[PDB]
Amino acid sequence: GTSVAAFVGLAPTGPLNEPTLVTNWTQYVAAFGDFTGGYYLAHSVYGFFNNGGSAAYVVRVGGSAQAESAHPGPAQYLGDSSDRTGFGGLEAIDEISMVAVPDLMAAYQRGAIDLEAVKAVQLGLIAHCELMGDRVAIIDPPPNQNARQIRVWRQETAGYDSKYAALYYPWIKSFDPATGQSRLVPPSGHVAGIWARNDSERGVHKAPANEVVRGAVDLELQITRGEQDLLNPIGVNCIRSFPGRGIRVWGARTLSSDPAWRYLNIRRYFNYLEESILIGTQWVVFEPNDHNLWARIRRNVSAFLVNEWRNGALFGQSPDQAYYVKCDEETNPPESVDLGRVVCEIGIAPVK
Amino acid sequence: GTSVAAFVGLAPTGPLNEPTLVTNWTQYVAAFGDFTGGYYLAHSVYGFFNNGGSAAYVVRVGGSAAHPGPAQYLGDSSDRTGFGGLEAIDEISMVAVPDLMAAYQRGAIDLEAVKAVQLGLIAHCELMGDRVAIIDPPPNQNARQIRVWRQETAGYDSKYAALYYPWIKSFDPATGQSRLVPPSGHVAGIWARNDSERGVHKAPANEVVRGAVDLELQITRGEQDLLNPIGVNCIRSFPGRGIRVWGARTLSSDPAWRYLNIRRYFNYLEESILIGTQWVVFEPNDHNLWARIRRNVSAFLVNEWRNGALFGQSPDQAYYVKCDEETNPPESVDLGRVVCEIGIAPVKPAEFVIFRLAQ
Amino acid sequence: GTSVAAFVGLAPTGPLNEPTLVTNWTQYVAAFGDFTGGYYLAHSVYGFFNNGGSAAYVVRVGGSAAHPGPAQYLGDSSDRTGFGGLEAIDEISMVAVPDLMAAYQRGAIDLEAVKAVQLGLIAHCELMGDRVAIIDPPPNQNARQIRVWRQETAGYDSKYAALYYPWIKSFDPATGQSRLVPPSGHVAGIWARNDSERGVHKAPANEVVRGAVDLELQITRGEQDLLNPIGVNCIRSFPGRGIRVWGARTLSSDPAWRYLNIRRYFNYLEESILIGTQWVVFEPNDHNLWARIRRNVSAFLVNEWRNGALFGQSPDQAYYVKCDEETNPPESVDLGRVVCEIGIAPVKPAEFVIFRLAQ
Amino acid sequence: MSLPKPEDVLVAPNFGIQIDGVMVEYLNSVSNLQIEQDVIRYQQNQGTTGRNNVTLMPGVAKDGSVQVERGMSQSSVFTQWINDSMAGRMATARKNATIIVMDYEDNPVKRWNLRNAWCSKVVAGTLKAGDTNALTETITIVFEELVVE
Amino acid sequence: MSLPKPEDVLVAPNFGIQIDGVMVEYLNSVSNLQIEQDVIRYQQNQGTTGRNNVTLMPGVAKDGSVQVERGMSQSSVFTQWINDSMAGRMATARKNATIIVMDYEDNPVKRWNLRNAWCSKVVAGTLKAGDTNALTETITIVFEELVVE
Amino acid sequence: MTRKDPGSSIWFSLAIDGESLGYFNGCEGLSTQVEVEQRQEGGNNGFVWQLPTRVTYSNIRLTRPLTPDTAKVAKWISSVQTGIQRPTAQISALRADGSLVARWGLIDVLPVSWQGPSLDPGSASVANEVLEIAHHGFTD
Repeated sequence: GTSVAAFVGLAPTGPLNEPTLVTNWTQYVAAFGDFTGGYYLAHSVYGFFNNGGSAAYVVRVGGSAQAESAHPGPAQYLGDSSDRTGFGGLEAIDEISMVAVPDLMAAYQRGAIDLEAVKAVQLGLIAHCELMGDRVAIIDPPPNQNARQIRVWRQETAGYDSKYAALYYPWIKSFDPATGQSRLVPPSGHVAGIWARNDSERGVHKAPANEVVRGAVDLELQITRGEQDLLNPIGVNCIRSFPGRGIRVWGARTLSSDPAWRYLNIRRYFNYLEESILIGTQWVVFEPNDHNLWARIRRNVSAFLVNEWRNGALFGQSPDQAYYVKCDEETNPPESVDLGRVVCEIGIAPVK
Repeated sequence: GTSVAAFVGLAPTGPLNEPTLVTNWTQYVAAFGDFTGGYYLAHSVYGFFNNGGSAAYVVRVGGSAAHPGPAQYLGDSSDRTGFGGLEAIDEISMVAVPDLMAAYQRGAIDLEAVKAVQLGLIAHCELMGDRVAIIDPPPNQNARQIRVWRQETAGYDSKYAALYYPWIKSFDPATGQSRLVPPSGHVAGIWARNDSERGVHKAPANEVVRGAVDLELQITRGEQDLLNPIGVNCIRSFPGRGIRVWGARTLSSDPAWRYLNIRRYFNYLEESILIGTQWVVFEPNDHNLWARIRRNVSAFLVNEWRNGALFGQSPDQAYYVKCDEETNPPESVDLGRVVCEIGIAPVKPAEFVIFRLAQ
Repeated sequence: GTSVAAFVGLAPTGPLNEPTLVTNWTQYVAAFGDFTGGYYLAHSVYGFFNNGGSAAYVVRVGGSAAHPGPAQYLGDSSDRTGFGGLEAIDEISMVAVPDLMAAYQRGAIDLEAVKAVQLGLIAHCELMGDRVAIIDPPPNQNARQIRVWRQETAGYDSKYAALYYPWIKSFDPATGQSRLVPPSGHVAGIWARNDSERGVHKAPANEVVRGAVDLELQITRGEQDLLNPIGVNCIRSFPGRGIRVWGARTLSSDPAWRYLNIRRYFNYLEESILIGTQWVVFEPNDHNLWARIRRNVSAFLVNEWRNGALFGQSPDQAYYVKCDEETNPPESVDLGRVVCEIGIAPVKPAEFVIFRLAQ
Repeated sequence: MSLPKPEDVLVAPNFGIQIDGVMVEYLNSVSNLQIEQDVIRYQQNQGTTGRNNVTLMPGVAKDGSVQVERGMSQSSVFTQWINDSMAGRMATARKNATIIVMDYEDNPVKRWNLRNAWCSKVVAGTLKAGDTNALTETITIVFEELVVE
Repeated sequence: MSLPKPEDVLVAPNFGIQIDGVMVEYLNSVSNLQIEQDVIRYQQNQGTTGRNNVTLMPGVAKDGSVQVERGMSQSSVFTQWINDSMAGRMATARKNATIIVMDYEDNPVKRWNLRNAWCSKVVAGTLKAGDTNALTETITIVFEELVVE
Repeated sequence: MTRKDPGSSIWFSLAIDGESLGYFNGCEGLSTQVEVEQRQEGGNNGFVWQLPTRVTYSNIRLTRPLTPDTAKVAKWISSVQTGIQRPTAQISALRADGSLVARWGLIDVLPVSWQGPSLDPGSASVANEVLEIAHHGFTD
């Protein structure tokens, strides 16, 4: 599918600092093992595979039973200045939609990574994610905050304010058939799976929030609606249980302060639009710019958009307010012809 | 009759280094070995026939399955030992030197002596005009190393050469195991397909590289942006499609000949004219012979403009031919008639920009 | 090659007053600002491109985001600073001075100095004929105020003028808020579409004013009946349809040239002839030469009559061409040939009345 | 467009589709934008059978526009297109398409943007042993959505 | 293929059927790569009846070629072929065939392989006592699967 | 989306397991029904209550050209006296790519009728024996 996850962190070392592909949980076990050492990667992956999910890229930076910092441990990796190994190595994949760093937060509750490093590492993820322009970041929250700590923490300690990050406040308590025990797992991978299932059926077209988190058992806190409208406007999302519906995910708001892109549905949509256009638009080193290119591009893109509007994923009574594609002399003057042509397009999306 | 390549390397059996061959694939195994040993020549010629195109010239060199250095690659007037013996045939349209760096891998060659062959080969290829040199970079390099290697160590800055940075993990059916080979053979195959499919004019990029299963070092849009201004092509894998050659640029610093196809296309013009203006016996040493020279050139060119490879709304701005007295002085010397030519090449784009919005 | 328009105003960045530019909308932002400040020039030309037509000549004036008064808008023989420099281009077919009255709104200009620019523009426009001047009235005026202002204070009574009373509540995407602008730019767009769609002979009225979201002051049939005889156009909104320009008259008191299109159409005829009779080098200073100038004019007009834009059941009673010896007496001077012309214009309507009964 | 009464000429076809074009293209002889009608025999009150009321329908596609690539040269591009649709592989057979029209001077003016090309038919000319004309590899292209513009 | 657009002048046929050949074979009629369409009328939630979908179908085949062997000489292979199929014996009547198209110079460039030939018709020309234009022993050949290449 | 993967009614795959019946050529009538019971409330005019009651799977008619392997079918049908076997069937619809669009598997089959060929000297066709099939439920 076009929903491909990729998250990194500690695990029984296999291919250290090399993004490898796992398509079934029976393949993931055949590369690291099973939940040994208490590392959170297995729980995040197993929840991802159990709760929807098609494929994932994993980097086993850590090792099964020395040091934790921004470089080593469950954190970033700039590729040893080569930017083709580890965290930076993911830039050599261009086939991702969402990225998590689940096992980073073991270090906070197991070692001495402290809190300032977490702010630095996750910000490194956001800048990397924003740089690629197609991967949104799923950011894990601090553990065991009750109601007001995380509201202050997000708005005062590590205020991110990015267009490619989404939060999920309460953790999830997940049990394992192998170990018969329930461990408080970070709320990612479980949700990352929800995105995979959502887009495939409901349509990417809709923010994959309102769904049941399969694989869950309970939550650390039951976030009542009294503070819900106290927490949604600041951008955080809350996974709250319900009387007879399960452990459903509430919240489709990103971390951006910009009102235009505040909705998670809109931002995930444009990443799918851009990615499909990138595959659609080819012959980069085709031939000559001429005139044929301007009309050929204009027709091909519009043909893809008009079909999209027919599926209802675009707002508009008639396929005119849906989009506006222009590739003419009023976009590519002869100056830009000497280098490379351009084009413009628009899509309008709803949310509720 | 088409793009004719030219390779050198060690081959197990067959004719020695002195002659040159015109083999196809199964003729090649009947005349040379089949992947035996870590000799990159056999790998390169296999993909060349696998990636379309024929008429490949293979030249044996020292070792024959050695320590060549510069000795076993140039012979000059001896008409043997590599490039010196390649001047004897004008059918060659492009050249390549694979398996040269296989010797460097095993040692006893030294990196500083590697540039001796390349620079000598480029000077040889540049000597006779109708020839494009292909170079391959040392393996086991990152983004920084190749930029350092190209600009400060081997800054050729020649007009007849192209560079393709990342290597290729090809296949060797003899042992059933993959191998890292230079891409000179497989790149040379593309130039044969491209020229014979959509015309030579179109720059040979964005064509699927057949036979290659995996690459060596993936290139990102964040790092190719440094390599392209200094002029080195890149090979990268595009998920959703196959492995395709990017860039298609030359190494010269001249802004006139930055794009690769213009040099390739102007070679096509030179070869076409030469086989059509063969009056070198100088029998009609006459001032009215230029009528046929001017006619037989413009008539051919205007046919190419009907195709549309050149640029111009009319044949007036498509070309400019002139071979009359203005360019032909008295010249009592038998110095042949002088012809003035130009073909306005098409300037190809390589940047795609799309402006989103949310209204 | 169409209704080329001329504009004058202050724009933040770009060339200074000295040159006069040719522009399309994306060139505008690449050459000047984007609605920055309360400068009505940017609003005026945005609708001009939005309401059809191209080839807009903008003129930067001092202040560039000033107190122009009557000085910054006139340059005379300096070929700079506004209308003085506009004489250098003959392609212009219309002129407009928006954002002039923005200065009056901000003050430091005074109303009595406003008439200096417009009257000077009228003299400039009349200085070479082939252009129609567009004027705009002071904002926030009522029906009584505009009639007194036109007749008592600014009784121009010129033949090359057009007045459009109510302003327009246009849009400014830069701030996300609407704004009141003079309608010179948007009206100048209509004259481009009209001629380019139904022919220039049809008077530019009853065409939807694109871009305008709301008006300023509605005009009723009870008050336009005072304004129309004294020659001022009106913009009003028709429920069940869009906002459309009404009237399309001129400010001259001459009953011959009351209707606007006749002046517009005669400009089209005069401009067309000038392109077709360029023998000004006076080489064939001959009496038989003018036979051609009679042929090349009647041949063009009779084609226009086939278009049906000239009244008359035949080519006769439609045009009037005569270039014989009587109109070219032997003056023996090189004053040049003399052409007698007329094109019987179509008597345009303005009123609709319907009778009813109940039998 | 240069004159005030242009009407185009038959000699200006060309088309850019994602499958490779050919040098000379003799013909393309069908281009429809058909929509059908109804019949309602509506009755008012006074007694007339009423006007034949007519309404609006789908823009029925299937306007395959037969194309004639004059000359079955060694270029087997057309027969490769059909050989895909026969075996499926619709990912590469459902090709977008275009048709270009040029003026009295060769410059595009109007383009018939197609929406889904299929190439559902390849027919060769008669192999008469003694005639004079060439060989025509006539192609029939089918649509999913009618043409645009 | 000598030039850029020399095409294929129609005077270059010859068959390759397993049964014995013929000197003249002075005609060869229509051959097709027939495959028609389907029709779905799908409408989206918006309300439009939507573009009529066109999916696929089997390659209809049953292509009939009217090979015309100008002149019924004593060569009775054509009438032995059909008379064989009248009684049966598929062991000798289901013979695959090939139609060869030759270049401007008499060399083969393209071949239309036929997967199964049948010879379900042989018709003689009219015998008008006083006319001209010889006798035509027109043959109609049926297929099981469509032509290839 | 990839221009969707629409259904079709030509490409398929029809098979019966167990006895060497092999692959068939044409299906029909594959259907599941329920048996609603209508109880009409006396005091509330306006509708009749609809209450579900059981489900029922209808018979299936499978046809194929009369091949010499029809002896297996007659052997299977006439095995009721000495003991019958219910193999597991399958009914799958495909697109021309050969991929799968929907696969139904009959839990347990049982012959019902076998309408043999309709020989006719004047009608040009091919004999199509019809093997009706009883049903026990869908598989999952």
